[PDB]
Amino acid sequence: SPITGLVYDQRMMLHHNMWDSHHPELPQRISRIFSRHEELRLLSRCHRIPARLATEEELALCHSSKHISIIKSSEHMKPRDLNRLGDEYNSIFISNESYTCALLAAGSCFNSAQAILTGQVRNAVAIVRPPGHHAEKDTACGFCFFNTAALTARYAQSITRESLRVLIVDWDVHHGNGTQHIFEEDDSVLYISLHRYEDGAFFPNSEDANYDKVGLGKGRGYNVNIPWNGGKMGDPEYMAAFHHLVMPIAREFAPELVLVSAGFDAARGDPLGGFQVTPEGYAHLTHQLMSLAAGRVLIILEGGYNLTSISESMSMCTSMLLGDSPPSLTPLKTSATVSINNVLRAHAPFWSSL
Ligand SMILES: O=C(CCCCCONC(=O)c1nc(-c2ccc(N3CCCC3)cc2)cs1)NO
Ligand SMILES: [Zn+2]
Ligand SMILES: [Zn+2]
Ligand SMILES: [Zn+2]
Ligand SMILES: [Zn+2]
Ligand SMILES: [Zn+2]
Repeated sequence: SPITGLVYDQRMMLHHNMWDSHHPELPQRISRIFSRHEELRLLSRCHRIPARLATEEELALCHSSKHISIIKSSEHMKPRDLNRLGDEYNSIFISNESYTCALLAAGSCFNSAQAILTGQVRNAVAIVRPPGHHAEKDTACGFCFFNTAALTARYAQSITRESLRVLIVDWDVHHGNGTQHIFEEDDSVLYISLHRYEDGAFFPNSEDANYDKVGLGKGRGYNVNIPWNGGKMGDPEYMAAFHHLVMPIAREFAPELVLVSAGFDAARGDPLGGFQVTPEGYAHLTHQLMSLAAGRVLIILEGGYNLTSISESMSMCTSMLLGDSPPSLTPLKTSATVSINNVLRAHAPFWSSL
């Protein structure tokens, strides 16, 4: 009867860094977001979707059995061994609760996707950790263990039809390399990422994130990278990318389900991103995406490390999902226009609306 679903479970707080309790991927990222939804009176307006563990068979939709095996083995490791295993990846910490939390993150999003696709709710928001989009088929990376968003997209296909057109918009400030690679040869899933690039000087520090990686084989044109260079990007920049690139392509793709890899580390005040997108900015992005897929949008928390900025930003997205009017509203930075024009040029061969 509520149109918007919401999934949050404090067990996902159990994932922690044993050797640095102040690591930015904090447990209270999700609880602060949830707590803010309560303050802004959005929680009463949402249907509460239960969290569940993703099954191993569901993980296998995207991830190798080897990968699965290793992350599962972490459950019964001593601190010394957690430390060792952790340091085999780029930017990873592990606790005994990490695996459960990563399962909970994915399963929550599966339930949310199922609630949308069965008409229980129109749209949903997933306040989950740890994040997902850096997770490859074979490896963890960048605080991510499994690719929640990628898995949810496959889950959706498997409970509907395999050709179900799924759009993934990734506005985390980092490139979702794992998501890109998983669907790199897929024309049924459209990946669109905006991220700080700085010619590969920004994590995850690869040319994979550049505008010229457009997908492979059948997937040619179904991977859209929008890299930012030499600019403190904000609302004008993201609004322009949406108007010129994201929304035109998305409309032409005509998805049946929209998944947002919603990192809020492009927000003003975020220590890792150093960009200045506002909560109102994020609202207007959500609002625009809701014109797709009859409003069937699933917002999935990725990055974002300023507790105030992420709590405010994500609550605003939920407000849009609930059907509220956007809050109101600077000329575009040059380098942003350079970036946009490079992407227009690279994707003109695929999308006629460009
Ligand atoms: O978001 C993600 C995943 C993030 C993975 C990024 C790379 O791996 N790790 C990092 O960069 C880290 N950097 C910090 C850090 C940097 C700057 C500051 N500060 C600058 C000013 C003062 C405070 C504080 C903390 C902690 S770890 N995916 O979407
Ligand atoms: Zn309200
Ligand atoms: Zn991104
Ligand atoms: Zn693709
Ligand atoms: Zn591209
Ligand atoms: Zn990020």
